[PDB]
Amino acid sequence: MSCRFYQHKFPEVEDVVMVNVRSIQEMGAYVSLLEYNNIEGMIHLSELSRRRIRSINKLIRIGRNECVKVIRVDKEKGYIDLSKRRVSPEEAIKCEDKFTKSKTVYSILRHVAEVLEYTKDEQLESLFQRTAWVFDDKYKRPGYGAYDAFKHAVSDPSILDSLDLNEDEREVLINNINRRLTPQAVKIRADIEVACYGYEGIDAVKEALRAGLNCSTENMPIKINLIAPPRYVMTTTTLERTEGLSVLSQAMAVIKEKIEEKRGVFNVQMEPKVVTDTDETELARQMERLERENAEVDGD
Repeated sequence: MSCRFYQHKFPEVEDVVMVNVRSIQEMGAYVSLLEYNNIEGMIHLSELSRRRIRSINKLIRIGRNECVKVIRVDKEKGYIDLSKRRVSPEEAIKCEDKFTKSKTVYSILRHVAEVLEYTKDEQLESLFQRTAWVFDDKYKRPGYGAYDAFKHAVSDPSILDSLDLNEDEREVLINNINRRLTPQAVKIRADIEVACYGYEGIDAVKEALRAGLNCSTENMPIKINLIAPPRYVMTTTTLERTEGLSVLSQAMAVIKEKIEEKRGVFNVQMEPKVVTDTDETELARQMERLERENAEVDGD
């Protein structure tokens, strides 16, 4: 169970990526070409440090990863030669991103298997080569392809038509891609205080709330309820952390206009507060929403 970022499948004499040292030798320095997207590797000290040479201890030494390029592999078993010849930052950067996207998608599937009970090593590595790396090879991309496709597969499932998966791994995996790439509107909530001192101001009070709920946008439903007299609650479901509250405030100013224009007043109580994806965990220890009532005078 070593390969993982591509079930083992690299070209010949053209692999530029970042590896981690493994065994250092005086006549060569063995390294680890990622125990997932490739395998181990052997570098040539006679072609790694020109001029004098001691032990390339300033390059790779048990705990020092670096970016090198393969020079020749062996088909008699599967070996890989390594040399740096002074690589450029453009290459070390192309690899840093290749694993950045290949690692996010790699972990994204690791969690999908973690919930569907896929900790049999070969299993997660099987899904890896049966989905993320299948698309990467679909457009001939070293991880970069599967990632972009994993981000567009949320609205363009026309490419996931050849994905013969189970209804549990197809819906859970897709649910994970969106939960990690395209979310579904954010939960926002701000507090406001509308008041129209006057028996004829009640028309601005009701027209005001409707104005705040009407300033919203398509696919962004807003809910404003009253929990007390000088206080209200305005929530909704609008993507974007700032734009969402941007509509909440736009409503707080609109009502401020639909209430002050008729001799009224407006007062925020907790400003616009957006909800994140991790807040869903602390929302279970809070609870108690309507039980916060304090008026206990039923009778005289």
